[PDB]
Amino acid sequence: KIGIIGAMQQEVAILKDLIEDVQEVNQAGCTFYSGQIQGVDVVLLQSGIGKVSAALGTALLISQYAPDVVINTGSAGGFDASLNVGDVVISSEVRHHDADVTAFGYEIGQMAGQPAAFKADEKLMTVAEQALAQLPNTHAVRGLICTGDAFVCTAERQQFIRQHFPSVVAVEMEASAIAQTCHQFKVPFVVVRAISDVADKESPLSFEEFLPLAAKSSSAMVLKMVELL
Amino acid sequence: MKIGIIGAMQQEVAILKDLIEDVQEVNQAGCTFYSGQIQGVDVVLLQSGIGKVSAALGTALLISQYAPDVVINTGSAGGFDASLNVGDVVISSEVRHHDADVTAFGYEIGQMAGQPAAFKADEKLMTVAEQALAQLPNTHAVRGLICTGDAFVCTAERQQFIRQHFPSVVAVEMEASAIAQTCHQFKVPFVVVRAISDVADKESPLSFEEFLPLAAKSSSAMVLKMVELL
Ligand SMILES: CCCCSC[C@H]1CN(Cc2c[nH]c3c(N)ncnc23)C[C@@H]1O
Ligand SMILES: CCCCSC[C@H]1CN(Cc2c[nH]c3c(N)ncnc23)C[C@@H]1O
Repeated sequence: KIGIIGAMQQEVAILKDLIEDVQEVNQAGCTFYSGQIQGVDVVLLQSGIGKVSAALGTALLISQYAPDVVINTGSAGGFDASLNVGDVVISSEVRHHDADVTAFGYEIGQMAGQPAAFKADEKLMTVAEQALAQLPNTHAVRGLICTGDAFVCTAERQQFIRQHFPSVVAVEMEASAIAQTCHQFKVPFVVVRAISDVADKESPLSFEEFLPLAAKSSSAMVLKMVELL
Repeated sequence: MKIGIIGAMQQEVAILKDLIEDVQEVNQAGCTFYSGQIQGVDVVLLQSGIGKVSAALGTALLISQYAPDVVINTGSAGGFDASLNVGDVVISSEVRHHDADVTAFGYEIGQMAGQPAAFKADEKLMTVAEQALAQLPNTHAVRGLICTGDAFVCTAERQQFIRQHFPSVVAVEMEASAIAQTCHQFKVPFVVVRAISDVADKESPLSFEEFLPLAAKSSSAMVLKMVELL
């Protein structure tokens, strides 16, 4: 069973209308779509936006459907210099960019009672790298993904994040909530999203224009990965 | 009739835990659920763990699996209102994310996309708290806005940021908005009833360390009465 999570309707629509014998179960503002994608047991969660919605949705997902693995799909704000819109970002690890409990010796981005970072599953990162070889013309970057309850689009916020997380390749608003929840459940996860913007003055309109591409690019990556297990 | 009670830390849940009769304990997802009774009232006490993600996850589990009728958030807090000293009680009229920012998309500061700007506490629960306070002379209380973020607040800069965007903040902590938002999504009534352990400045780490026991005692007495009245 493959657990698949996206925040927005737009991020989950391409996978939703590809599963067969769909059983739509919407509860607590989440929608769960369960069935089969070419013979593989899936469950697509539409979580809604942000860290709290994602955690709540992921908690309901794992406790009631017990997937074997979790894949986080959708858009992202690019930080890596090589990323253009449509490009894929794969998580090596996930951090809260907006967690700060340093007053008690925790390193920046580390939440009390948690690891500094949540590490993507080694198999799943391997499986995403194989899926990438199936899409010859898509460029991809593997690295740190940072999440916060903010849409990043100002010089000053971008600068804050680059400072504390030099290695960030990309930014979004649900991944660390998904990862932390998976960590606490001991479920393997990977994040595989695509770039809609580069987190600056222009990202609102770039996101506007390029979310469809981002969801196409991301959903193609996930469609592959599904088969590869 | 069933009361959900949520604290983040062991220290914050210990007092109420020792009062549950015929306790049954579950250890799921790094959460722990204490179900049973306190003076005849069916309750379920959750120790969520710290921060917004833990709080949300725990609350989702709590509601989906135990269907409580109301939720009460208990524990410590950082005081922002000037009339507040350590051990004083804070009761939410509403809860907001002080660290949410989607203003790029037409939302007001602290409002998450797809969410209300603020999560309003249940009127009946506010009332019950007010009556519970009427029992505890010599505890000063303040009803008002509670702000949540994934940060312990202890610099003048954070404090300024927060007062500038949420002028009416009475208090600050790290779980309430996560609980309030998941309650909203589940359509379950909530109230935050916490007590002050610090004043969110340079001194708050040691202050917190020193007065977390007091705030737990202060907050726990409030919730005990409320259980009684419910
Ligand atoms: C009016 C609708 C509100 C849109 S809020 C942004 C969406 C898109 N998701 C990823 C995402 C792309 N670009 C980003 C950026 N610059 N910062 C942070 N996250 C992102 C996260 C969140 O689910
Ligand atoms: C020792 C482990 C790490 C402790 S992190 C602080 C705890 C206490 N809770 C309430 C809390 C009191 N004072 C506060 C302040 N100044 N800022 C924000 N939250 C608070 C929130 C969080 O669960």
